[PDB]
Amino acid sequence: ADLSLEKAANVQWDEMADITGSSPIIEVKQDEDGSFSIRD
Amino acid sequence: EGVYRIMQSGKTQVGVGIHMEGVFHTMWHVTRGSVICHETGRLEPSWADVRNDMISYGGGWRLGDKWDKEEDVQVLAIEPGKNPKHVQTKPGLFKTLTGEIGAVTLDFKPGTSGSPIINKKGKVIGLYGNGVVTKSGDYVSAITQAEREVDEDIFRKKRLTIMDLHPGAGKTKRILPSIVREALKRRLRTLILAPTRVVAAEMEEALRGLPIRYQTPAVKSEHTGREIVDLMCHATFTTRLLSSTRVPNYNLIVMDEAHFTDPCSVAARGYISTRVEMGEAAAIFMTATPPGSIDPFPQSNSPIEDIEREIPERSWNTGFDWITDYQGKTVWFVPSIKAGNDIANCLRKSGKKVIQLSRKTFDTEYPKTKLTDWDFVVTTDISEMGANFRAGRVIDPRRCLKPVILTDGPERVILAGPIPVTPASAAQRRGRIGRNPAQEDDQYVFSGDPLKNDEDHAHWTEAKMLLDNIYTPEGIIPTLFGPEREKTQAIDGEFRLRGEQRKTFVELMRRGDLPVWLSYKVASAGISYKDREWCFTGERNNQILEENMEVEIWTREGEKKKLRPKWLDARVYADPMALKDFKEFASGRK
Repeated sequence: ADLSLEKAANVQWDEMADITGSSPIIEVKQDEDGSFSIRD
Repeated sequence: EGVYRIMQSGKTQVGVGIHMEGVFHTMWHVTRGSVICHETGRLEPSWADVRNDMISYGGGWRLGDKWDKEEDVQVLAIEPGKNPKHVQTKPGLFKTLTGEIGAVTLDFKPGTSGSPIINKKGKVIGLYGNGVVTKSGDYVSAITQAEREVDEDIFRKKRLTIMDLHPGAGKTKRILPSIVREALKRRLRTLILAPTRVVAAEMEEALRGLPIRYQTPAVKSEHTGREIVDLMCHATFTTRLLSSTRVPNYNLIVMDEAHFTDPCSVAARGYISTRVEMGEAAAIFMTATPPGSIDPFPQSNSPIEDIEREIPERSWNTGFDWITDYQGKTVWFVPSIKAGNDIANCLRKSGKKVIQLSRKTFDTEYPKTKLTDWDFVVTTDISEMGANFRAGRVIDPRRCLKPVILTDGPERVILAGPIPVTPASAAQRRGRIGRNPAQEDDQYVFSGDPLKNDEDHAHWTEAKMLLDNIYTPEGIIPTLFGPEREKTQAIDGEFRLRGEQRKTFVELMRRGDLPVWLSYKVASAGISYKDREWCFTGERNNQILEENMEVEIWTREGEKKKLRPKWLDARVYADPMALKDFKEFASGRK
């Protein structure tokens, strides 16, 4: 059973929210197997 | 609309999806192919991509925009037990060899994957829920996102439209009901032609709410002034053309799986094309492999892995481990019922669940392929016609049997083969898969190359026999459909019978269960239907063999005589069932 009746919100933008920093350059090998990974 | 959560010793969510643009959007790891329970039916995955981890339920995708290089993308955070908490961020970049795509680093706990991310202002810009953990960096998640009703002229008279519809392009579920709807809005006498009864049933299910009347071949004609659409099989339509002067002059005829090489179907296409030329109807031929196509590897909506290797013709012992090691469901196409049995037994020896299919056992063995779970489905070419399976692999030796009318000496129909199939046949066998997306691409395992030239096929001549035996306002002669016209050199109307011979010819096929060629040979000789003496007065070489012994039949009167027909058709003793029926006929039982 995989019901998805629980809907919390919509597609509402909110610039009164919290901010978290990052923006790094990460070496990533994309596999058709599944997800991402690091190099070497 | 909005954004909903996907929930599963209790109730707990495993991910989040977007219910917008009339579609539900998630990722593979969240659902792995399933169903969603709402009043709006059940959501089923129409498209997926494991390389990018995405799944679109019931149509789509969609959505679909893209974030600016220096855009402050904000992520919605609907999590199990928590409220939606927006978080604005300055996204990064995950460099890959296919290309670099942005990646946000936000700490969120398992089960919240698939939550929307937003552009600077307004619509949705992508989905969040996939990334990689760094040994140095705390976390990161890649901004994942992928790229990316019918004409009114299709109803115009004196026009035949061929709709190359791949399954599933929503032909049965979306397209056909739309065509029937528009047909009903335009007050058109609509006819729907299905290859088999089960397909007609699927149409009935897909056309719920519409005035649809199923037509049985036990009825020569049917009429009501209640503005209704007729739904019947090809052969029903043909026999009705052969048995009733009260045929409706339909102004819109739609034939599904219009690639069917069955004589009834070919003749049907001939008559329909003829009516179109007469400007009294508009036709729609729906088929993934139209008569003007020679592509064994067409494009599907799900990825298909085309594998070529050696395939067993008979029972095997060793070497073919790849067959049994496959742990999914498989559809194996055999040239004949004999080979089918020989394969099925060898498969069951390995402990596999095998269901066999053929023409005369289709209506009773095909539903078994849906209710019960199985391992293998061994089938003749009958499954090239709208047969839908929940499998992942198709084994196709690309070999078949072909009825051929030997004219060298006394005319006789043989079953030449096993002979390589037509490219269209191969495409249709391959078309059984590549329908519903899975993490493992559907495998089409094949062998040998298809052969184009099938102009010695008996079904063309038989179709010609069926066509010119149909009454029509003169001077108009029912000729074969355009593309199929060049496959016979038979002069038009050279198979025309008169009166009682024609009636006998129809009854031999409808009540005698005899092939078209055999029925024509018996009818055009002046033999009555109940006269069965011709089944015994044949040449010494026309002796029929059953399990390596000469068949002997007790006649209707009560006399034993060897089964030795005046005209030999290989199709009446190909398989035990056909031979049983023909033995029932020769005894004067039916």
